[PDB]
Amino acid sequence: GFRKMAFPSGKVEGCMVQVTCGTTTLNGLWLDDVVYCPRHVICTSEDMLNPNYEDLLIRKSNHNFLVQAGNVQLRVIGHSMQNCVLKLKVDTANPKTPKYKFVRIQPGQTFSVLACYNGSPSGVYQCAMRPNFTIKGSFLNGSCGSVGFNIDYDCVSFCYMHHMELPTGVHAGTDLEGNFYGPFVDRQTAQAAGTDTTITVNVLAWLYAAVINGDRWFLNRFTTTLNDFNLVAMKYNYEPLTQDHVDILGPLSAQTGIAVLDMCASLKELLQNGMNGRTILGSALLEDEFTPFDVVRQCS
Amino acid sequence: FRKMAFPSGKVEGCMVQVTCGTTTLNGLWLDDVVYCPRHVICTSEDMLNPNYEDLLIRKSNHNFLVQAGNVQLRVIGHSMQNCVLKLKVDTANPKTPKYKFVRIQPGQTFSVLACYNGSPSGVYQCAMRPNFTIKGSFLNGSCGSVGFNIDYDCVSFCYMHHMELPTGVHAGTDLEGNFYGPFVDRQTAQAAGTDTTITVNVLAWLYAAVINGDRWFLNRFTTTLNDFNLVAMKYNYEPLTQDHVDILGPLSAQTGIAVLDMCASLKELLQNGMNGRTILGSALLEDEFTPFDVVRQCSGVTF
Ligand code: NA
Repeated sequence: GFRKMAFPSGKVEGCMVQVTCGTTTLNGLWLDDVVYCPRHVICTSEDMLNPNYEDLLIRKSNHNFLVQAGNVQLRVIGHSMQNCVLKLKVDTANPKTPKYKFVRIQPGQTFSVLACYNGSPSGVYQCAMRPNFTIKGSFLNGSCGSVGFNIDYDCVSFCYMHHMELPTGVHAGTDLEGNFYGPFVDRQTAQAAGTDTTITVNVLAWLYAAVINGDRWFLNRFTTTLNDFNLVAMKYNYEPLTQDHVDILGPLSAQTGIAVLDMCASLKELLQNGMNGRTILGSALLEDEFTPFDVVRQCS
Repeated sequence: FRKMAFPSGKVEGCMVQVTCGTTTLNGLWLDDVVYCPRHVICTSEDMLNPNYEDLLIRKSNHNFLVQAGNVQLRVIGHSMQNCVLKLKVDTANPKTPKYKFVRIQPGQTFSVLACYNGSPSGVYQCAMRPNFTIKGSFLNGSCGSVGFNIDYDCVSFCYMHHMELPTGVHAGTDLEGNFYGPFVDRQTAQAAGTDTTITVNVLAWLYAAVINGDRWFLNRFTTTLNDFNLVAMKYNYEPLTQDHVDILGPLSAQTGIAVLDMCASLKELLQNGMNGRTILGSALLEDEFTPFDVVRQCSGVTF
């Protein structure tokens, strides 16, 4: 079988806390003796329209920040800002701190989101960083400071902190150094993303998952050149496929015996003819939020 | 809308491995008991019609290797309850959450924590089908992985994984070892019976669409529950129970759309199709979101 699968969330749940400043409460990430959270926790409703964050932060002291782990208050003994993230030094180390790294992910890469409200984990689901640097998440009021991550052995790579919901209902946020993905800004203004494009390497990985799970109606005897495929892909607002991508699809190509450029010819026909009201792995649409690695991990 | 799993940490802290010989599968460690599939005691040559009572007689506490990672928990008692083995161990799990064992109905959803050799790999949501199978993602080594729901820090365990059917769907038991469906734990010929669409979940999804302003499918008509159920069965939809009508109450109150008026709306969609038009940007009616899942996702619920 083959489903969207998230990483087990326990190593991240043990790091979630609530951060309050005035009547603004959101989530923070507690690693060793530091709590990371969105810097807009320091804003009022009047502030959030056009915030001068360096000005707003200098008017704050440690005691303006209430950090709660379960129902235990941690004392803030220092604060700094790094881009759009606030770093609250607390007088207590988190013993549940996992091995971790901060990473900045690339468009097309996937991660798990632990959606949290008032410092309490609510749900876990798998996202991709879209080519326009938005994520198609599920986040409500209070979700800010929720994080996205990957787990490799025992090591959590944090790649996303949640900040914003655009008017189209997609989501924007930062890496854990506080830099936005995409052209977004942490002000209360309606922001549009760039045109979005489909993650071609991922669609191919999902078609290979489909073959592996016995869904083959879309295959054909034909091949294409990489350049000819890319011309059609670009026509349909799909990202270019690189030789690096062809290489990354190698294991799935080997497993199924279907050469990457033969699978490219199948996708070209799907784009040109459509699916004719047929489905692939239950989907009426071509799915582009599984990476090659996600398909191998799940299909071993 | 997304399939969202429950946070898995409270279950991660209960997963162990159970080995007989070179057969390793997952177990659930709650207080001083480990629960696992009873076929951990089988040999390959004897899985066509194993005599579990006579395979278990020949086993003693010292034939079971229970490990939390590489740490052995000594077995001090064993018993079989239906298709589950219960191994009493000499250590109470300090990570035991508040829990219950529940037997779910078809249509109910739950999170699966897929594990291999006691080590959690991934978490996903899924629905018990009306034919008592789940469309899981399970590889060899996943047996003993569990399914659960969380309500206010209480973990309700509802599924333990046992077997893959010929069509690639999965079957298992509750935590009392009773199979969902007509399945048996022997490597024999078993096929799941034809599946149907989970009507109560389609109606929850239509309510979700109305909550989000997508309401072109609402009509001037109503139906009786009996007339609806007879029509639904002609389209391979499950009939509604009184419990289904009751669990749609909150969404009916929120939208102001009576359950039997939504039924009359769905009946028109079944008779006429959607005609190009989508609902929540899907041409397909979704049947794996429960009324709870629609509320859970539209509201702030934490655990
Ligand atoms: Na229909």
